[PDB]
Amino acid sequence: PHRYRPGTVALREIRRYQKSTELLIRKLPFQRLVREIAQDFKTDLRFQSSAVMALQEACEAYLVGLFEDTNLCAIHAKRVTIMPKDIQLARRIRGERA
Amino acid sequence: PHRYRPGTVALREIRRYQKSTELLIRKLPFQRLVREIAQDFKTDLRFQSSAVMALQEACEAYLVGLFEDTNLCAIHAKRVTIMPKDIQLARRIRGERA
Amino acid sequence: ELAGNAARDNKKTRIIPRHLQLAIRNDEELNKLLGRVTIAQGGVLPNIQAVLLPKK
Amino acid sequence: RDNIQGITKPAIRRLARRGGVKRISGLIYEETRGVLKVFLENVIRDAVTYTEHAKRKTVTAMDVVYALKRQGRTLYGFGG
Amino acid sequence: VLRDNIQGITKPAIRRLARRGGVKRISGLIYEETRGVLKVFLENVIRDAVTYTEHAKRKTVTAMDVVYALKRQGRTLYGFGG
DNA sequence: CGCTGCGTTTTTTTTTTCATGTGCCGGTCTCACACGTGCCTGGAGACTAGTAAGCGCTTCTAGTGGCGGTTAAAACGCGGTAGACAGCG
DNA sequence: GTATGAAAAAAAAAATCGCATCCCGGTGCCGAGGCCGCTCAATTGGTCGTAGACAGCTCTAGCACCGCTTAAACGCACGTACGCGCTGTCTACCGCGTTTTAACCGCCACTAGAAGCGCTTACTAGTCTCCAGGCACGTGTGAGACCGGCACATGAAAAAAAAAACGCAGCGGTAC
Ligand SMILES: [Ca+2]
Ligand SMILES: [K+]
Ligand SMILES: [K+]
Repeated sequence: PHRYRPGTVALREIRRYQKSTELLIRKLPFQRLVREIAQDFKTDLRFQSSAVMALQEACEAYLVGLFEDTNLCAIHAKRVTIMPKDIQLARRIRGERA
Repeated sequence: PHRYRPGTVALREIRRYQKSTELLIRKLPFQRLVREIAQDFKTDLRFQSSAVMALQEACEAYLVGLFEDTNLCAIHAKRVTIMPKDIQLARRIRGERA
Repeated sequence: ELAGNAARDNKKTRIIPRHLQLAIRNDEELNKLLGRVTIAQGGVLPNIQAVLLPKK
Repeated sequence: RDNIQGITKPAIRRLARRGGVKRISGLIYEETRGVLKVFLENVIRDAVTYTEHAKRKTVTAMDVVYALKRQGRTLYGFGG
Repeated sequence: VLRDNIQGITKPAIRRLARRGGVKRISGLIYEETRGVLKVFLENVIRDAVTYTEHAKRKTVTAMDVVYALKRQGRTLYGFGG
């Protein structure tokens, strides 16, 4: 057959997802996680559909913004791949960890 | 002849200045700057000596903060010298710039 | 409490800012709390990154 | 359960692609799962504090807005 | 009478800052880069400060103006009237 | 001519000095902490009074299941290529 | 005999090829846009009371000098270890095609809890008067820095001693 060279699907996967705004985590998975994490701080809580989507709209905004910073670090290391030691450097400079 | 190998004094110099707390910018210079910079906003100003000192404490603390963030970016690129690119990267992830 | 111990260690009777710095920065919680707080005449905790040390 | 794995590899990759990430180490996926959990935990904590204080057993969008604003992650278009 | 004072933040002074930084090795280009970031930072804080001074019909910038300025800028200073 | 080893001359690596900045002890001088005293303002007392807020009851929303169906999306795995990491100058 | 000349291979730029993304309409459904009449929150108008504008007066503290002293900044010089680019190995992360799964729909029925409406109480703001806590003055004594003399662990040098290229010499082999 024919096949696209490692990367050129990615570059497209970028252009696609930058030009769009649909939320990229599956709605129900996320929501279960939210209630999982909420039981910690209080049992038999109830959420407004919107309040779940308010969280999901943030988490995604944040992670997106992180990866942006992450990617600039990986690139700073004359790399193209992102790795944990790039996230951690971002988050340290951001001031989330020590 | 007796000489210490490049980056040996440097390391001593660290231990020295990390153990101490005194302002490292000679005070008159710094003061002159502040007033030079105050002109840009209002002519024939005056400064409480404590104001001038409240700035120098602030600036010196900021810079020392940057160079720590800076220095982890240099190190991120398997380096040891700090380079403008490192500061640039640090301010970038901080939010001081785009 | 923590800063007062800072001043023992240092063999000093009066607390100076640096004892406050060493107190706050060395406690995880207090440091989260004073995250965006500069402490005049407080300096930095001694820290030197490993890669910068000589190998011998 | 353990719904954190419900944040599938391809979804994280999706976010990274919006982030403008070309290449993605296999480790990342679990790391991201960690950072995400911290973030949800922290927001949800303060959110549910805001709920409990109003005495409601239902968490509102406004709980979550107030939290995000505290947490320094202000949100537009759910009120407040 | 010395219209370019940014220079008075002398290479050695910046070296020392960088030392407290925990920096072993300093590119030459830095100093200027530093001087520049310094300038921005002072400029930013002192603007806000003088705003506060001016708002109080004073000709004299107070230590409190500088704190109110540092607090706004997200850069909070203890030990001058906090 | 070509090799081969073996004394030579140098290089690498070890051992011992050695000159350096360290932080360590114990006596002088300074101005900053601590006390104190006396004055003044801002907290306490107490009672008045007017209104916020908390609890129960009224309604009806909007949140929580749950039921299948189809499809788009994850899963998994194989195959190869380009990018991460070390090593050289 | 010798300068010579066309095969291999390498590298490269062009044309199938096919593959995924944008524009043309056509279909329909849903949500924005807009009116309806109802409710309270904005306005009107007047009075009572205080916040702050105002001009002085006070004294502070900020400016600016004098003129030594020294430390720090500056400015050269010599060399080393770090930055940086170039390569080439291997493996891990992308791309595409089976197989597995669970999300997203458009229904269901049920209940809590949200959210509103009332009535009642106890909880605050609001007077005033009255002490004492707390602050702006002036005093003094001691911690602590500062100075200079110490052994003291040190990394840098100096002094021996366990290896890797260099001569240079002995000698065997081999055609001739
Ligand atoms: Ca000394
Ligand atoms: K409800
Ligand atoms: K004054």
